[PDB]
Amino acid sequence: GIPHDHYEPRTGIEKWLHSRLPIVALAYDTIMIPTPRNLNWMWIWGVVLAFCLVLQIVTGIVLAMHYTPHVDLAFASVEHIMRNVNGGFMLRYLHANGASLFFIAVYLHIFRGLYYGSYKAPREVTWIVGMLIYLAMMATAFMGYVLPWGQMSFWGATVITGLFGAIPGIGHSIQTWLLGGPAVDNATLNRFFSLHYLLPFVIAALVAIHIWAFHSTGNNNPTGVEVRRTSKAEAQKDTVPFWPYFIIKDVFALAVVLLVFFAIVGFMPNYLGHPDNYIEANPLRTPAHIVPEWYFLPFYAILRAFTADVWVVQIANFISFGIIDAKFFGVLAMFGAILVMALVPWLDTSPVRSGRYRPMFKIYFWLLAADFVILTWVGAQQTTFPYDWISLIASAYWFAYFLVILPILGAIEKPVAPPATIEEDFNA
Amino acid sequence: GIPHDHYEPRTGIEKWLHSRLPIVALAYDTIMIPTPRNLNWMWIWGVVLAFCLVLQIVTGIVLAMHYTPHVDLAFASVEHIMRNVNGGFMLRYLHANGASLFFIAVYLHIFRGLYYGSYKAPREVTWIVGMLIYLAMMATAFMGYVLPWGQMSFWGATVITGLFGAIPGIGHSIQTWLLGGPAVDNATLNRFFSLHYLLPFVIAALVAIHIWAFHSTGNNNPTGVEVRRTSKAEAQKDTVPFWPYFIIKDVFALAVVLLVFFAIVGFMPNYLGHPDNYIEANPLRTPAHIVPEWYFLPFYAILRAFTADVWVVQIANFISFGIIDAKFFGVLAMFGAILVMALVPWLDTSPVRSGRYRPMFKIYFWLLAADFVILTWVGAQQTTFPYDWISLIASAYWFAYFLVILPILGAIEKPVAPPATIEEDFNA
Amino acid sequence: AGGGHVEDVPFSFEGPFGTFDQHQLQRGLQVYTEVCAACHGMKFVPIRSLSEPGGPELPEDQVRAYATQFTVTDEETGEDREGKPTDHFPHSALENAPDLSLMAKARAGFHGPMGTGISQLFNGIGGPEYIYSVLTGFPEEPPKCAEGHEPDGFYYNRAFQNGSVPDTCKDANGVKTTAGSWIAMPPPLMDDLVEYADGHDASVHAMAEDVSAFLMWAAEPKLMARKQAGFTAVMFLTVLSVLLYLTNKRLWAGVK
Amino acid sequence: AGGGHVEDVPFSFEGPFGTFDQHQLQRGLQVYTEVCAACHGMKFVPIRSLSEPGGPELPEDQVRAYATQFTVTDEETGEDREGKPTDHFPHSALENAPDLSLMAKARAGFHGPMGTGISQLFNGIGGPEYIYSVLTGFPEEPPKCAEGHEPDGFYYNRAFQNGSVPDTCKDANGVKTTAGSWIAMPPPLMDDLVEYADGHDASVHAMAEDVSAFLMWAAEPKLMARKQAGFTAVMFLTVLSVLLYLTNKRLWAGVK
Amino acid sequence: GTRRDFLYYATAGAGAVATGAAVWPLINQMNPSADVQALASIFVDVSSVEPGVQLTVKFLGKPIFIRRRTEADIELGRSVQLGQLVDTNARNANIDAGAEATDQNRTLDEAGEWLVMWGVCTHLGCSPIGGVSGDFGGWFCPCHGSHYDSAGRIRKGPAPENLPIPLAKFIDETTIQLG
Amino acid sequence: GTRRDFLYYATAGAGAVATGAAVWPLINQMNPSADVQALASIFVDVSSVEPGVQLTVKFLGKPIFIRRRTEADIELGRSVQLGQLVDTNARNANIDAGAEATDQNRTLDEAGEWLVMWGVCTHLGCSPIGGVSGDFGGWFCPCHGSHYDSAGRIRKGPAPENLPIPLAKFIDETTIQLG
Ligand code: HEM
Ligand code: HEM
Ligand code: HEM
Ligand code: HEM
Ligand code: HEM
Ligand SMILES: C/C=C(C)/C=C/C=C/[C@H](OC)[C@@H](C)[C@@H](OC)[C@@H](C)CCc1oc2c(O)c(OC)cc(OC)c2c(=O)c1C
Ligand SMILES: C/C=C(C)/C=C/C=C/[C@H](OC)[C@@H](C)[C@@H](OC)[C@@H](C)CCc1oc2c(O)c(OC)cc(OC)c2c(=O)c1C
Ligand code: FES
Ligand code: FES
Repeated sequence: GIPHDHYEPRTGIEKWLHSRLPIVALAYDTIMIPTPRNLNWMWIWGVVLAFCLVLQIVTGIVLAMHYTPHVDLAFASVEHIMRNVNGGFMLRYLHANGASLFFIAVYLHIFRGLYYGSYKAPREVTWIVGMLIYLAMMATAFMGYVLPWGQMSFWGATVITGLFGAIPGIGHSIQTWLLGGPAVDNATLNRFFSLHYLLPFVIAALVAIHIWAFHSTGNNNPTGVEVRRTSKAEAQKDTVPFWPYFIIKDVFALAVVLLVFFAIVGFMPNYLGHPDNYIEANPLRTPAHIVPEWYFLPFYAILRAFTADVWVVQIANFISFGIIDAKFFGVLAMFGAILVMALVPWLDTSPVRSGRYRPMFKIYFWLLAADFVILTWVGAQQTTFPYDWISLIASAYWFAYFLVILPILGAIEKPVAPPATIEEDFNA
Repeated sequence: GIPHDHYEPRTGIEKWLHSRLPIVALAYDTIMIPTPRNLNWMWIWGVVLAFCLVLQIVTGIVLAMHYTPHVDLAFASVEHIMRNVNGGFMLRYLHANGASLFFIAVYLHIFRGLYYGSYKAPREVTWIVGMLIYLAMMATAFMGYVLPWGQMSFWGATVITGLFGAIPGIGHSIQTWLLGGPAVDNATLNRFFSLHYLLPFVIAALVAIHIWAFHSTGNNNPTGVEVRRTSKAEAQKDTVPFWPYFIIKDVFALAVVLLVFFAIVGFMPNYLGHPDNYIEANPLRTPAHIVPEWYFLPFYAILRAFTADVWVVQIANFISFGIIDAKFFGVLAMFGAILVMALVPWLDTSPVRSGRYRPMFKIYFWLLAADFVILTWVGAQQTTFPYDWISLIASAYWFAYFLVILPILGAIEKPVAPPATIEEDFNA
Repeated sequence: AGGGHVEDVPFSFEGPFGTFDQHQLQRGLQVYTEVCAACHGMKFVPIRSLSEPGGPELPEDQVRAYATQFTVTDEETGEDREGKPTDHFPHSALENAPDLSLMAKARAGFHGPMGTGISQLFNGIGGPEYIYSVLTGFPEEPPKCAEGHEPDGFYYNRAFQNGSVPDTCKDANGVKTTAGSWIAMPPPLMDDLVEYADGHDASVHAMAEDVSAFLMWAAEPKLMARKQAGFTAVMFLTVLSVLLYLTNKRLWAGVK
Repeated sequence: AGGGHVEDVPFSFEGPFGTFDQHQLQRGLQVYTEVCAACHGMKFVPIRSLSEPGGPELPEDQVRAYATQFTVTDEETGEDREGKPTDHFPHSALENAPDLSLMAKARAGFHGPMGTGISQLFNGIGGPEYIYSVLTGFPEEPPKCAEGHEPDGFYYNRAFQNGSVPDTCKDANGVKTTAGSWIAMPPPLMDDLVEYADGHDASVHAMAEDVSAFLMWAAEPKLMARKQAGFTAVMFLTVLSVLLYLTNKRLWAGVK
Repeated sequence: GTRRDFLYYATAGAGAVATGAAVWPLINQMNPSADVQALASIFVDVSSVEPGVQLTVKFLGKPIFIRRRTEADIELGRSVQLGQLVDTNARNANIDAGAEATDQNRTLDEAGEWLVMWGVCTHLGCSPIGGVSGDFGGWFCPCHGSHYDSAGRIRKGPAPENLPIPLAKFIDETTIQLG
Repeated sequence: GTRRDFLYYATAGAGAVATGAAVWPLINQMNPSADVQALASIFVDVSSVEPGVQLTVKFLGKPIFIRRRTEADIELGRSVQLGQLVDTNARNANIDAGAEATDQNRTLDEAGEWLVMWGVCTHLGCSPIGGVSGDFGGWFCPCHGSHYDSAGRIRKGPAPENLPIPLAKFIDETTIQLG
């Protein structure tokens, strides 16, 4: 709701088109929105995500044109895309590492948010919509990985549909329905194909609303101070038009990212993946080294920290008359690790937006960051000591941070002096 | 641009949501747009189309969950969806006749437009966007039909990709590329599956803009007279809020349509289709009675009217130094029959909107209508006499109507007296 | 091109309230097994559907027994074995014999009048009725026309339309003069070639009528399901329409 | 578990400017044909790729000749025949012998240090290097531990990690004490089991190093194509970046 | 009041009934196909099964373990006090549903040599690694660390129950018939 | 002017170059893959081909007709003046490319007994009906009404050329080798 200037038909083609359908008008107001003059490199992840969503979708349609979703041809079909299809070998790898870049981006994007209070009002809707997008991304990323029909594909398909078996009561039903049968088989692979295709368009739709939401709220800056909304004059003091000032900055950043991304796809396309998925799916053997996709590791760590013999698991199992046992607890612990993050707008009680001015917060935040990296690292080790412990403390600190620490800092912590205007911070 | 009042946050949840993201606001201004009080049953086809697009898309995703796009399993896969999948037999038939209803609707929708000057400024954009939607619909409807991989599927696939072979020079390339090989084979079926999926989302996107366009132009009525835009008072005299006045009228209509539609799907699901597609695709035999899908017949008639021995074809072949021969002429004739209709906003020179007040126009119009029905009827007969003649005169009258008749009526014909207000007409 | 005559049989399933005759299907299944099966296959029909409701509805033990006659090649082992009811009837034994799985659906017996398809709208696509005719359409004597000019290995059929016809039976323009044409399928039926348990007549008329109802079901197993689905949809909508109507009428009442 | 030792071999293709050695591959192909092929198939590798550029690059006439040495079963006929080069190397002959098609990619030889995957980032996955070691990893004598307690039918391997180990070689907790374990693959090579045309040495060291470079290519045929693609993308983007940078710098210049 | 307020309900009501009748089949289509549901039973040949060997077989798309146990294997199975087990139920479909997880109660025979069970970890589904591996001389599920003992009983990890025993029975001296 | 107006072009330019490099492979992936392009040739056995019979064989995914013509069939072929045919080229890959549509020029033998052509209608692709049908005692394409004569020459309809003859040749007394 910032003060700028609106569309002015120039040519004839523009006056003609405008009195009928103002597509040009709206696209203008969108590309000219005034945004804070100060915005560090941490604001480029929104674009890298957009590009990824587009990259994934086109390379996807293309790959769907050669892939066959059927247990007997599925794996073969992808090896064909690799050896025969013109440039398939490079399109396949782009789609695969595209998922990886997609997540590295969404995490960097997310943490950027946790730190600058981008989830704090009025941006509470941007956050929830973004949170839905995140959920969809994983659901998608999962089904995709099932398609090649390799060892990881098959068992991850077995384990992830298993999480719904954990739900008390209905659980066995929800699972049989997802599988279309008594086990992960063709019926599953086939429906997963149809959904892997469909979900990205749903994400795209949300990204529209995600954008719409932060566009009708104005962007946030590293200051937490909003843009002065009282005059086109002082508003222009705090801002700069999105185009071309930030599109060039963003596109420029997007080029450096892609530079590295292609370096990976060209030289080490198989670094970020699991060698066991080049082994055809085997329903009678589970690879000894089965490990999730790196972008799933942290939530995987959290799920297997909670075993039968964890004190708190034990208590819950007790007071739940058995219903909440170890299995279902890890399921709830994992999904909860995400649900807890979706509620940050209502747990962080400090009224100071940017955490650049919250000296106490800064510390628990970087611990959270280190925790996520540690959590990820642990998901890849065995369940033996001391990993079982490390995993436990880590999971612990996660909920600690959202459920206890943030609510408390809100009342304790003595905030620092935030610039009175974006203007005064930029000039600095 | 019709004078009206707006949405305002009543509850708290509404005031909260509104200051962040006005989804409720916009949805209100959309559902409350004032629309002409007079609007006969010919205005319900816009809804029946929306419903079809949704029906097709959901029954589609569902069907995609069981269908395998691969020459060796494709046909079998659909017979499985028929005999095994829970209710598949009824979902398959719904998707299939869904295509029919989808077209019967778009034609009724289209002719409604031709008659009331709904294409005449300012609605010129609504028309073109709708025209693109029409092109996409066929492209889609075609690829879909290829998927069961029956006799019609295989050969229609052969013939339609053939039309691109007709393009002079590049044509052989455009075709090899579409086929992914030297003949309609698996590589084709596979890419067609991926596109059949993708296109509907593109149509959906256009329907958004199609709607946006006629929403920001106001609807048209059987009068051609616009709604008085000078006072909320007299505007309300010509209008009535869309909701609930027309949503109930539209939903009511939609119920009667669906009543009949289900009657068909339940009792005569195979009436509108070709028995030869229950025959597996045979690359070495072309069924003797190969006929296109009814909704394609008219444009098919037009293409085969023009044979080697038609006077213009020769005149044409001559002046064009051989380049434009009989084959490529029929191609140009068919695509041109559609392109000609896309240009109606610039060929109908009469400034009178509704053809209800153009006594001379009313006659050539109903001939056009009868011609389309005749054209359709002919596509289904053999090429022997007198069909070759009927098809010729018919194709002729089609271009006659858009290229000559409409431009001339614009200058000749003496219009009638159109009501001065929608109000005066409604009250009547 | 083509387009001929087909005997309009009054099948039990023809009609919106039509339903298969559990016994016909049963008899038909016997004819298909004892006569047709010899050359034709039904590769899209899972034997276990014989048990499924809305059709022959034989008890599993029988169906299981039946499936035993077939010699299937197990996909995992590669070696042959008895047929389980989870197996599909075999492919056509006789290489040029078409599969009968979808025949009653892959054939039209009623071709619209002026080429307007209004004859099909009121009589159905007549696939079973066409298969019926092709069976009961093998006359003992070719038409005097083709006397001596009978392609060898073929038989005249009064209903078949896509066969070859002797030069001597084509008129001035090439059009054949014979009601039917020459098929490669030697007339398979002949009175009482099959003995139904309950004695029900095995006249080539009845047998052919039965294998048809069976072949209809083999192609459209969910015929009854579809029709029940039909009714339901129509009631829901006949009601929802009447109500939506009143809601409409008693709403515009406050304007016009 | 399964995180053992693998011999770092300096392959010609490891590296961003790496490239296959047209002759290695050729030799390798001979080893695979004269030794490995006996038990292991390559079902995902079309014989005609032998002709394709960026690989062994044999001329069609040879490739066509080679493919002759296989007894394929034609999909249309069903009967056996000569092998066309449009055919895929057959399946593994020995039922428990894994397919080698993707094998150079389905194994890691360099497992990160602290489990941080930093060893793999600098040495690659090490799949060829691992296959190399598994071949040059059959020692003449079992570890003193296994003396007499050796599973009959398996052979100790200094690099293989997922094999069974005698009870006598596990320590206090179950962990195995031997560097490797027991494979079901009797050591394949033995000096000069293959005689390369040009006389190039057939030391089990070389042979194993070659079949590896070949097996690497069998799995990653578009390796060179991919790398050239890499470069190009990097130049396009190193430039586009530098330019986009200046355009940025020389634009904000009119603000800050 | 009015009977008009009734109509606007009898309507919206009949509407919601249709919408449901629509949504149901769109959901139900995902349930098992008439052919997946037609799967029955199978017969396994245990001629070659030497003691100390595990036979893995596919049944209903999930793996089924058939181990002919050693004396060592049966020793430990029988030496565990029921109350030291994490799951007390036999999870055996052949015996009563309330049986106890006593090795003696988890085998097909009386000699307790023939252990027949679903090689489907009860945590999330993997097929646990056999070969007398894990911390209890049984099976180890590599997915999340569940250990099972020589009788297939859960003894440590997320897995909540013991590997189930499917309807099985020897129908002659060398053949078991699962399902 | 400025060298800044140059940069904003050297940039937008390098940009458009990348976008293109991107778009190309996305289009090129649809062209024939390395597996399709590997198709070569085939050999056909004409032992049983009686005169008056047509053999339909698949080759390169399209059908290939092999008719052993009757005398009647060869009579009519030879009785038409090149200037009476719509297409004048023989469309025969065996003889010169400028050959003329004379029955003798379209058969493989000199007897005119062996007619070997692509059963691919030149209009849009269908496989025209055989066994002397049509209005010229040849083939009739049911798709759009093209008639071909006993030599496979287009004589009526949208079809613009004669059915092509593919590289073919008898490699012995009973076997032709297409391609
Ligand atoms: C939300 C964006 C998407 C993500 C994150 C994603 C992710 C993935 C992943 C992780 C895989 C498995 C990697 C592998 O091949 O080993 C995959 C496979 C696949 N995806 Fe996607 N995908 C996305 C969108 C799409 C779309 C829109 C389509 C359909 C148009 C698609 C079609 C495919 C196909 C056909 C495969 C199987 C072939 C392959 O292995 O690459 N993807 N995708
Ligand atoms: C489809 C993946 C996504 C795309 C393409 C996307 C795109 C964007 C873009 C372009 C922006 C504005 C530029 C910026 O400030 O970075 C943005 C802002 C934001 N996004 Fe995302 N996003 C995605 C996922 C997410 C996720 C998973 C969350 C976390 C739930 C999220 C939360 C936010 C927040 C809080 C903002 C700040 C908005 C503001 O400054 O007012 N987004 N996103
Ligand atoms: C996806 C199928 C389509 C959908 C969903 C759609 C939907 C609609 C709707 C909802 C309306 C308003 C209600 C009505 O007048 O019936 C409308 C109006 C209209 N449609 Fe379409 N339409 C479709 C296709 C087309 C096509 C194929 C054309 C012509 C090529 C077309 C031309 C028009 C025109 C000219 C109007 C009148 C707009 C005005 O009064 O300003 N539409 N359409
Ligand atoms: C633009 C709306 C759509 C139209 C007009 C359309 C039309 C068709 C047609 C005519 C067929 C052949 C049906 C038959 O006679 O058997 C078909 C088949 C099919 N369609 Fe669609 N379709 C639409 C949307 C979709 C969508 C969104 C999907 C999801 C990918 C889809 C998936 C399928 C599948 C899998 C088949 C093959 C199996 C079968 O239905 O017989 N369609 N479609
Ligand atoms: C009463 C059992 C039988 C039934 C219901 C039956 C039905 C049919 C039908 C409907 C056709 C195809 C007609 C068409 O194309 O429109 C046909 C064709 C054929 N049948 Fe049968 N048939 C039966 C028994 C047999 C037997 C016993 C043989 C083998 C001796 C046989 C051999 C063939 C052959 C070779 C054809 C192909 C004929 C042609 O298209 O020229 N049929 N049959
Ligand atoms: C139609 C069915 C649908 C849509 C199902 C959707 C489920 C959606 C969830 O996302 C919303 C889910 C993917 C998300 O849970 C939050 C992931 C972090 C799950 C984490 C995950 O991954 C694994 C994995 O990848 C594996 O590979 C080999 C193996 C695994 O065990 C050995 C796991 C695993 O144990 C877990 C917990
Ligand atoms: C990758 C995308 C692709 C390949 C898109 C292709 C889109 C093509 C066109 O949409 C623009 C096309 C559907 C539309 O032309 C306007 C139709 C009127 C074409 C009409 C059509 O149908 C036939 C058909 O259905 C057949 O089957 C039994 C057989 C046919 O021969 C007898 C025809 C035929 O002769 C024609 C002209
Ligand atoms: S599925 Fe076995 S430990 Fe998790
Ligand atoms: S393709 Fe043969 S007549 Fe048109």
